[PDB]
Amino acid sequence: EDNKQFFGRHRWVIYTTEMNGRDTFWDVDGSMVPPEWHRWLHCMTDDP
Amino acid sequence: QLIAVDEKLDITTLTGVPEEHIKTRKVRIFVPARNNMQSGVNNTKKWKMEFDTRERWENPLMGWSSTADPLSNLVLTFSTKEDAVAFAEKNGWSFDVEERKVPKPKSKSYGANFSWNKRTRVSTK
Amino acid sequence: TRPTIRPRNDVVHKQLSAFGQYVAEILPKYVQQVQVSCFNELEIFIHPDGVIPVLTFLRDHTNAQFKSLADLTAVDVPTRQNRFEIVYNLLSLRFNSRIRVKTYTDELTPIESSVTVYKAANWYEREIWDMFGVFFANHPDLRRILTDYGFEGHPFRKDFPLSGYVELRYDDEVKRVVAEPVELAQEFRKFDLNSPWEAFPAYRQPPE
Amino acid sequence: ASATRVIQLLRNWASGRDLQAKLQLRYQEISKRTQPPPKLPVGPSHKLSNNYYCTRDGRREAMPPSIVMSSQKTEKKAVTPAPPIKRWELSKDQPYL
Amino acid sequence: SNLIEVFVDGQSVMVEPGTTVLQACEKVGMQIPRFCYHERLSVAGNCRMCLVEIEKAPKVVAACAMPVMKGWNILTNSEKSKKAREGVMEFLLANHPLDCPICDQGGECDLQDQSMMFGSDRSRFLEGKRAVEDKNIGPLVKTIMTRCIQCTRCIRFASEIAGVDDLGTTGRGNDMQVGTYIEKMFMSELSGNIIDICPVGALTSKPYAFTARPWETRKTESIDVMDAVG
Amino acid sequence: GVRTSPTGEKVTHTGQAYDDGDYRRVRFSDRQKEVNENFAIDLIAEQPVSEVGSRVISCDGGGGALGHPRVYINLDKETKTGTCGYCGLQFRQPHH
Amino acid sequence: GTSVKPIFSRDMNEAKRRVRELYRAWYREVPNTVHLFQLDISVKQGRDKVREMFMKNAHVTDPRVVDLLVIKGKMELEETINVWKQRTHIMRFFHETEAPRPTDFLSKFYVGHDP
Amino acid sequence: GVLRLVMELSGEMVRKCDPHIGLLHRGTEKLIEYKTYLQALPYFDRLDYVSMMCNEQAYSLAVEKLLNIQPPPRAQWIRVLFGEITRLLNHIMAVTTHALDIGAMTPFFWMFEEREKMFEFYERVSGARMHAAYIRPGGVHQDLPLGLLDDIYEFSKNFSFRIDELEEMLTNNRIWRNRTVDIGVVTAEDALNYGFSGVMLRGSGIQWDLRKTQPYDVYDQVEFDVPIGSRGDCYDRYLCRVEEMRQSLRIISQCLNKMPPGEIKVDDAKVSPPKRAEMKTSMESLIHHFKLYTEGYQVPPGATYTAIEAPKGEFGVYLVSDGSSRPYRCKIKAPGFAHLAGLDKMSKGHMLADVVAIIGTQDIVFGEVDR
Amino acid sequence: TYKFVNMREPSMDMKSVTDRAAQTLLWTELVRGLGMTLSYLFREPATINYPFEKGPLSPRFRGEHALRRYPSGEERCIACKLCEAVCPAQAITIEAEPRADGSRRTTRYDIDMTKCIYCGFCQEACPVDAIVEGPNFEFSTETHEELLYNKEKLLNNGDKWEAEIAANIQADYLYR
Amino acid sequence: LKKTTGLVGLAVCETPHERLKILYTKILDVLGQIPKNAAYRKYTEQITNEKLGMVKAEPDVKKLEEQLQGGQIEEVILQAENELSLARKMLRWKPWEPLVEEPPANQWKWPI
Ligand SMILES: CCCCCCCC/C=C\CCCCCCCC(=O)O[C@H](COC(=O)CCCCCCC/C=C/CCCCCCCC)COP(=O)(O)OCCN
Ligand code: SF4
Ligand code: SF4
Ligand code: SF4
Ligand code: SF4
Ligand code: FES
Ligand SMILES: [Mg+2]
Ligand SMILES: [Zn+2]
Repeated sequence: EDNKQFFGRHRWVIYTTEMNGRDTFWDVDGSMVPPEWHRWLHCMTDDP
Repeated sequence: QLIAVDEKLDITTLTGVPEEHIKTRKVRIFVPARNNMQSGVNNTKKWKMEFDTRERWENPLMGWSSTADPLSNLVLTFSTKEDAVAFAEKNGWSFDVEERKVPKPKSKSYGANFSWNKRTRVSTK
Repeated sequence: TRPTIRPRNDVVHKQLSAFGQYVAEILPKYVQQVQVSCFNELEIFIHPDGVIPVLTFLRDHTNAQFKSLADLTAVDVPTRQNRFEIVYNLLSLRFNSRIRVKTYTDELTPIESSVTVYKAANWYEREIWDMFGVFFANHPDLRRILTDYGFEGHPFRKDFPLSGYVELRYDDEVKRVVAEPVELAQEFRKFDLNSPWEAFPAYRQPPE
Repeated sequence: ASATRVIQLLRNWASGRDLQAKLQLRYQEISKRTQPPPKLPVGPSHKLSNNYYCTRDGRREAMPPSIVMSSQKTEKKAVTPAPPIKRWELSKDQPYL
Repeated sequence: SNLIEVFVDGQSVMVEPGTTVLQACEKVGMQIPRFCYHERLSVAGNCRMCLVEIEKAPKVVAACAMPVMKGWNILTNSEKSKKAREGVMEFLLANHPLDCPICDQGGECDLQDQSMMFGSDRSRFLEGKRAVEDKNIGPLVKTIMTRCIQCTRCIRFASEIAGVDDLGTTGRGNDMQVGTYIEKMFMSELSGNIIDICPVGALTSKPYAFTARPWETRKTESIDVMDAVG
Repeated sequence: GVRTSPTGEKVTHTGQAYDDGDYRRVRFSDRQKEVNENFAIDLIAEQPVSEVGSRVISCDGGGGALGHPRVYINLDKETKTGTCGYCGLQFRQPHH
Repeated sequence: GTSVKPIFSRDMNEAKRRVRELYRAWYREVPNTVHLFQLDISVKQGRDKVREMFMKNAHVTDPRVVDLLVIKGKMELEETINVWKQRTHIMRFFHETEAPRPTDFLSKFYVGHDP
Repeated sequence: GVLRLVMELSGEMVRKCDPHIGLLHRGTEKLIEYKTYLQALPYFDRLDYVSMMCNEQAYSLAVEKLLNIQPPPRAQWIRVLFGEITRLLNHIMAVTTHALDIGAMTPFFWMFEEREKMFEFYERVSGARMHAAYIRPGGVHQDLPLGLLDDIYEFSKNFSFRIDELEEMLTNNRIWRNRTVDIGVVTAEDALNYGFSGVMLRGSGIQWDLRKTQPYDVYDQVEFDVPIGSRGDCYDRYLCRVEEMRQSLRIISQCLNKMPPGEIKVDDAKVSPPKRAEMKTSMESLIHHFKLYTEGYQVPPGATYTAIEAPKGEFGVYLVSDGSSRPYRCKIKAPGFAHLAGLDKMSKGHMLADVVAIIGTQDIVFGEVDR
Repeated sequence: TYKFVNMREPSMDMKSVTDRAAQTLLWTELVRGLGMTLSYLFREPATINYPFEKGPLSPRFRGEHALRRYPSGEERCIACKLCEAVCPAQAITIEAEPRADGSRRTTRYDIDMTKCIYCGFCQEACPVDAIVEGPNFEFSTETHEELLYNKEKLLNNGDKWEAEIAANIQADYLYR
Repeated sequence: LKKTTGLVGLAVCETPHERLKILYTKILDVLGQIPKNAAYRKYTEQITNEKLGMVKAEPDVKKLEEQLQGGQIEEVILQAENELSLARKMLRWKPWEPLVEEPPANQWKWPI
């Protein structure tokens, strides 16, 4: 997080390179975020 | 200014209905019966026109209920039996008409519950 | 009538009643009935022969002058001898008022086109012809406006099926879009929602 | 906005406006994404007593339209649909654009 | 002839002697609310949902049991009759369980529909409801007793139509319950009809349980072939 | 409580399994079959029966307005236990 | 009695001359329509289709219905001559993709419940 | 959107213009006859999919008039506030798309950023960015979240600079003026006869605004001016729409400062559903929730024509009820229908490229035209 | 009250005419538009770095559907069919029967994602909050068939998203 | 004299009193041929006589605008021409006559 950025760019995620069974060094997607961090990352709550 | 032609009305050639959905269907004109689960009679006031039931099969995927006739859900409402008959005749559909069923008047008496000599007397209330 | 009930306005009711009586007096040849609703809406029931006169009066009279046609539509009631009813909604900017004129017709009797009285009516009558099959006499160019080319029947009519009679797909053998009889994968579910135990005693009908 | 002073002056001059007062990008000023629970006041009909529904039934006070001159059944001053509409006033806040 | 004149909402109607207020209202086209009255059963008068105002009379009468008198002007949509209907509906719903989603008589409930058309839109009952234990009367009629409103339609049908005196009321007042008082199956060739006459989900069909909602069903009029009665 | 069909498919909580001669299993080749591993019947069977010293007990599923409608259960019948019509929880009076 | 308002005609003779007039226009148009839409059909079988469509409505004995059908036919002519329709709209008259539905009793008995 | 247009041109000039419509005819009016009133509400979001809550408001007003009830004051204030926000959205869409078709293409992005912010407002209030279904025929569905008014105020105190930038790009540009001035001139009598409404009237000097002459929710409690044109060309209508955006900002300010407390739907459980807690605790509330979400409410028989001053013009509905819980007839009157009908006369003696400008200034969306 | 938008009259003195001629010949307003664009270039853009950054949402947001269950682990659905009745698009199909323990449970609960309009009427009609429209929106598919959900798929979605769904319901249930 | 009435296509009519008087006189002349008992004749004669009295009793044009309750004398002239055209067309129409025919027994019965 970085609260000095404008709303929308103040939170971000760096994806892992190896999720359940695939190499995710390049092939990242938004479905890889677990529900709790999904709620935090989409600004549905202020609490991680 | 007036033709004054004498002939029964027939609009089948103008409605766009396919031929096999005119001469083959059999409509029913009736007053719907009262649902015996309830005692209300507001649903037995008008006349209804409905078509005959056709094949309904099971969808190979997800097992939904598939049909092939367009007139499965078509139900029309009329004020009188004559209006429905006229509509069916002018639209070229063969029809079966059923006379309206009316619950006959009944003789109700509370005191008859507590009868002196008759069988009507109730054992409990 | 505490806050949840819509307030009434008797001044507008009186004004609309008086104006309805006025219009009824001036045109007794065509005007068959005049009504004012409980929410202050004036509708005038006329003969089919009086479409061109009455509308013209309502457009041109100094007292009425309804110069704008808000909407022209049709309603289908299969139980009536005259199947379709034609509804004209007019707005008067000079007096800040609205009026409604109702007419009747059946499948074969044409209704006089009111394109001369209102330019706005031309598309409206095209849509009425497309969806209900009501022919309008002396229309500049009466043809389908919303349905597909070559479409058979009128969709808005009560008898017409919700999903129609034909459906479209693409065929590779003929390499084009073709039409076949409708075959739904899942049939539309019909719900019987009307309850017994009538809701509104004020609209109860005689038992005949 | 993390903009240098010279770039701020350049954009202010080229636009002709002071941009920093009204930035189009949202910052800290917006409301927090987590809020306290509300309470929400109840309606007028909630009263325990003297609240019979027949006294507050709007649908049951609707009636069929009044019929005047059913054709099946004096000076006489002329009348209009409603009183003539008054002309508008010329917006004594900025009448001309 | 022997017909007497009575007025329903100021409208004259000619009726036979002994005709009830409810039937006089029927002849003009109105259906009086009811839960315990049935045409085929004997009059009970227990529910009090048929209470209507007779003009120039201070007390409301039970329309299902009171014979109409000559010159009476019934006031069916009067304020007094509406208030009586709301009060009776409130009393009926005070102890009723919040079982509508799990009740097999969701869209076919006379209680629900008459609440919608003649009752109030809210409750002022701040107490706890009661619960009675269910009874077992065989494999055909599923009994969920808390829902029952003590109309006594089932008892009257069993005693008069089915000819079986197995059903009765036990206890007194609020705790009075409809049943058999012993583990005993009410089994007869006419046993299923008590499901239809029961206005609530107290008596439901056991083979039909949980399968369909009434608004979904398509109704086909047909003829029975299980016997020669047709 | 997921079981296995004789042919080899997983039997769902509803109990539907394609029969050996059913062609419709061809849709599962090179793919999988969506089966939920948590069976609600077993999970509600694992719940202990609550002990209350009341003749009538109320249940709303827990959570207040986040549960089901509040219902009242009678506990007079000592042979069985009172069961909630919505949540499935069981209640019992302190016998002996 | 049964007095009814005219649309265009008063008797079946005016209706017949309108039908004939409409028919001639369609006949002239078919060769041109076939060429312009690059249809794989011949002019002969196109005109046979025209004949079949006109014969479909040959049992009408009412001038209002007849001249309303004439109005609809004139609307169709309009759509074709102005090229508002496409190849698919014209080929919808021939039903080249629909399987042939048998008419005899035994075949209908074998296929399904539909009479 | 999608439009087929058949025209005959003598050299450069357009002799005749004919629009062929029905490419987005989905049969909404027939489908409405198979739904309850609550079930039929979401169709109006789809009718004019640039101005959603205005259609919601028109339908809700029609159903309320037929039901003989009225919404609570807070619901009406919320309705007017979100209607003005919807007006801002629609006018941004119209002006930026007009410029994009003509060729400016920069204010399109400039103002769709603000459009994204307003979809954020919609989503926060309803959970849906553009088809919220928030305005119900008894009020609104849910109350505003606790931090929404502050964010609306913060947004609305910066929008005037965006309008000013748009004007810097457009109002004084000689190319834009040459493209729009003296194009599609319509006289007041012709506009009145052809059925035009909204800006298409006010561009010709006609002083008519439904929020002033026939106020409907609380519009008689807010103060704003009605921009009036003088030449009946595309430039006058563009200026009128910009001034309407400014007046919408004014109305939004007034609505923000005068939001009252109270409930959000009519306290009549036979029309508006009760609260979840009441449904889960009270027998009557549960019965009414069941019946309102299975059968719906019955509407007394009658026919009404309810019209509102929508962003595109007079948007109306002729609603016919037969006494059941399903509408018997629903006719939808969209201003785009009449405007496209008059396009033929509007584009007489003009260049081929002027038809694009006339279509843009008519503010045509084919969802409401075809229905 | 009404305003005039284009009711100004240009001055005809020599200075005004010379000013207008200078505007015509030297393209002053074109330079003003250029300056506006140039200034607007030197400000920070509004683009976010998707998928590493996400757009803001709300607890009320309507996404993918899910079937929830009680903390004990039994499903909340009681087969009342109110969601099916209210569904404006007829996207829900339900079949039910008594369970082996006598419970009132569904045997079929299908939602067609390609007929759904994502209005949320189903989740607000639900008496026991069995069906909810969760926060997921990134569930695009390569075939039409995988967008036809059955009961198992919806229960799996509920088990997958229950934490966030419960948090959102906790945040928003006091407005309902 | 004012310019640019504000309504596009509506030109300023200089010396409007004469135009109004001519239009009202022609309206009355057309109305005279209508049967005396017709309601349209007497109503339109009453309205036209009132308007002619006000225009003859007021030389000012703005005061005439305020008195006539139409405003913008040009559109009052336009309404006078529309009334004259309607009078001619409606003399041709003759609507003062009795209703042509009654509707079907239940033509206007709602519901059903
Ligand atoms: C004492 C001895 C001196 C001798 C006399 C010399 C004096 C010179 C005074 C006059 C010189 C001015 C000439 C410059 C060209 C003027 C042409 C012109 O004005 O035409 C315009 C047209 O101009 C345009 O519209 C062009 C706009 C095209 C868009 C380009 C954007 C402009 C900004 C880009 C920057 C320009 C950079 C220029 C330098 C380039 C260096 C290589 C008129 O069109 P309208 O206003 O529509 O009116 C016509 C109807 N009656
Ligand atoms: S009997 Fe009727 S009121 Fe009682 S729970 Fe069942 S549906 Fe609801
Ligand atoms: S079980 Fe049903 S019929 Fe019998 S008394 Fe109870 S409510 Fe009445
Ligand atoms: S969100 Fe709306 S359309 Fe989708 S399943 Fe639920 S009720 Fe049906
Ligand atoms: S409304 Fe809820 S409990 Fe009822 S069937 Fe739908 S998901 Fe199940
Ligand atoms: S119906 Fe009369 S007391 Fe029950
Ligand atoms: Mg029962
Ligand atoms: Zn429980």
